[PDB]
Amino acid sequence: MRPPFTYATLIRWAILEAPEKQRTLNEIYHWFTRMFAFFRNHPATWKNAIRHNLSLHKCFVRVESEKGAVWTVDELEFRKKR
Amino acid sequence: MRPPFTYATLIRWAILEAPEKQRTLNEIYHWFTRMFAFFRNHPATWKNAIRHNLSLHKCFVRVESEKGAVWTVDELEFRKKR
Amino acid sequence: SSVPLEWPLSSQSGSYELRIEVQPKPHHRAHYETEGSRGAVKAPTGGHPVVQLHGYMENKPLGLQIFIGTADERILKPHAFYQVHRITGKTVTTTSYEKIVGNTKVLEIPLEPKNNMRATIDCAGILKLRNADIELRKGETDIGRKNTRVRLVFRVHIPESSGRIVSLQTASNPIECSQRSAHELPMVERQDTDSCLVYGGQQMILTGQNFTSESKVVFTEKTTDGQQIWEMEATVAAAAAAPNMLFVEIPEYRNKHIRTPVKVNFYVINGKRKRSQPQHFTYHPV
DNA sequence: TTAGGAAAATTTGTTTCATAG
DNA sequence: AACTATGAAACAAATTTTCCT
Ligand SMILES: [Mg+2]
Ligand SMILES: [Mg+2]
Repeated sequence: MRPPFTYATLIRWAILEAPEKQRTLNEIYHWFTRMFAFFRNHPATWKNAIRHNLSLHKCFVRVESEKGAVWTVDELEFRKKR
Repeated sequence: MRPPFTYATLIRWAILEAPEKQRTLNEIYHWFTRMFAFFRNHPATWKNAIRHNLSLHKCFVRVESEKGAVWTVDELEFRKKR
Repeated sequence: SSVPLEWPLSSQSGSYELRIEVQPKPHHRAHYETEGSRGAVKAPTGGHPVVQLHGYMENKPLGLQIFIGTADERILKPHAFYQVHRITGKTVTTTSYEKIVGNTKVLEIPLEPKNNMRATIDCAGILKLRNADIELRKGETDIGRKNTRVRLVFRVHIPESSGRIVSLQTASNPIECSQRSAHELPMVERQDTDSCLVYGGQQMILTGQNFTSESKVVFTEKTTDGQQIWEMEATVAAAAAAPNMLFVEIPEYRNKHIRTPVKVNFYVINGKRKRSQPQHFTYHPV
């Protein structure tokens, strides 16, 4: 019975998913459409694709904590090395 | 442009959009779930819902900046809402 | 209006002070619903923790309400994965009736003047909730995995003449509730030395459990906030050692240029993750 | 009841092999 | 001709629950 992020939460993310930190109404719509596209196409074994991805990609570095390990993202490890 | 969503991109977002920029595998599962629990229940009338939320809420300000009118988040006003 | 358990409270107000005399053992294996009771929380030597109030002359008896809350950082609240477990019958000196507030179980026990308001928490065991059931509850997002450390929280509401009621809360030392953790995680029982000049170079025999032979004591300095600024390997094993004893050489403090003594924390980390709980040590001025 | 052990279940984190733009 | 994206299988291994004396 998981509650869905309300519109404001989603609408905000859509405005931030844009480097400019500002978007147009149509762009916001497309952010939502892309999200529909995703969860529609991958409603299978996603949880597996999440363990996979965290390990494959180098930008996800598991770090130890006084409590337990947790995942983080090396924003630098991303980008191009062309 | 408008690249499609990838596991890497959503994962990065779920983590970065965390208080301290780090989460457990399980927490990332949770995040994805709430997203599933929306993008499968969206009414065939969401755009109206988005337009509605943009003005209704004082956390989404429209500015005449750049190319055309664009939407933006008044961070602190959004933070209040919670 | 009752006081929400999430609200922290002081241990004393003016002349009123609720203090834990004897803290509980470093670890208590909690039982699951599907099983039998795994006894009451105990105390190191052999007894059970003891709580006492300070500055209460009125002859009316009071109620100390015990409840299991978190430990690991942040604000102390009730623990979403654990519940106190009433223990009564045959033995058990201290008596108690249970109740459930909000979503937490709370035991209340008699705080009577005929015992200078000091009670021995001999009636509270710990029950583990299935991480599964509690993580998918109503709007809750606390991590349950690896989270198996709790604190015996104690509360008492003093009734004054003006009708006022100042609320006092405690918080026992962290307790390890997991059978696996209790077995594989490094434990420090009784230290040996607490002071030393910033220069270093002294022995401090440490005793506890899970002290293998590959142990390696580490030193660190935290802030009033929670930042790190020092982690210095503190070489061990002068030779051999006692199966659960450890002789380490106290490192050399950050800059040794200090006019005012500094208290510090040092733990024990066996396996690449199997860490111990932070300790206390005190350096001295220049 | 009150434990102590530990098998049975769950979960997490890595790699390898194949497919396509 | 790198570089990127997606996914099943099989391990390895860390943790949690259920079972058994
Ligand atoms: Mg990685
Ligand atoms: Mg608005």
